[PDB]
Amino acid sequence: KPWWEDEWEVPRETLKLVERLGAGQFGEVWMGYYNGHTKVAVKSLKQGSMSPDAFLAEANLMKQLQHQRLVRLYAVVTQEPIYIITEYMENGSLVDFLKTPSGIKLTINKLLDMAAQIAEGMAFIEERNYIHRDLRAANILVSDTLSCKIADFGLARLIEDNEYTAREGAKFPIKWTAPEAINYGTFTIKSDVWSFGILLTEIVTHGRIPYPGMTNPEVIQNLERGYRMVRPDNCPEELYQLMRLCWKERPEDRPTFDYLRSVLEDFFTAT
Ligand SMILES: CCc1cc(N2CCC[C@@H]2CO)n2nc(Nc3cc(OC)cc(OC)c3)c(C(N)=O)c2n1
Repeated sequence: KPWWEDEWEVPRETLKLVERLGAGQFGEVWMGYYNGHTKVAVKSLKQGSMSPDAFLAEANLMKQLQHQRLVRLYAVVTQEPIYIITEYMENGSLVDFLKTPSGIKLTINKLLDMAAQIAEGMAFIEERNYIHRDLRAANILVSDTLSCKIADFGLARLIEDNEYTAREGAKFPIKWTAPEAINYGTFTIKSDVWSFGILLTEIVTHGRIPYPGMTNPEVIQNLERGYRMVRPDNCPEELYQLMRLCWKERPEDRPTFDYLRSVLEDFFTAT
């Protein structure tokens, strides 16, 4: 649909950017207000830093992935500077929130709760034949009621034929990315499952960096030996054994997100 017909199109005049939350190579991230009252998040593109089409590709994908557990597209402004406007999450990044005073006092119960909400979200993505590719605590957002939602769909893809394959020079965070995506550039929902495993260690260690004290090459070397991440401090053995299912050698042996959700819910109501 052209912008004069796209229901997600708004006049720039509806938006007032109030506080800049982030600034990077490709633009900024602002807290704003839509029509005076509705708090939103505004992602702006820095002209020339990258292609508008590439920039807008994220919003188009979000128009297809709507669910309570995924950050919602609020609107676009398709003339320079391009704006993407999304649901505003009051507590920000999960990796950050876990490190605040409020985050620090969270019981293992509530942590398992949040882990179940993330999985519930990825389960929806799972059924829709999508993948995320960038699943990690940095890309989970928390609300003012302490709920969690998947975010940043820049790399998310639709899987018609059951596999998406990237290019040669394409590089990804080694600690969070499954071996098959690192080695062959092949991604599936099972690749996400592996990331979800890493993400679980982020949750239980209040946002600590995975594979404590190991360089990327040490991590690859260890994984190939059959080793997995060492038991994090204060990690329920049940959770650790769940992480391990996520880290199974063969993608098809790794559990579904629906299984992961239901298991995390038993864990949560049990404590
Ligand atoms: C659309 C993608 C994106 C990126 C992003 N970013 C980008 C940089 C920092 C934050 C995630 O690390 N934040 N930060 C947010 N909230 C936020 C950020 C804070 O950081 C100053 C502090 C907060 O609590 C006072 C809340 C939100 C959001 N959608 O509400 C957000 N969204």
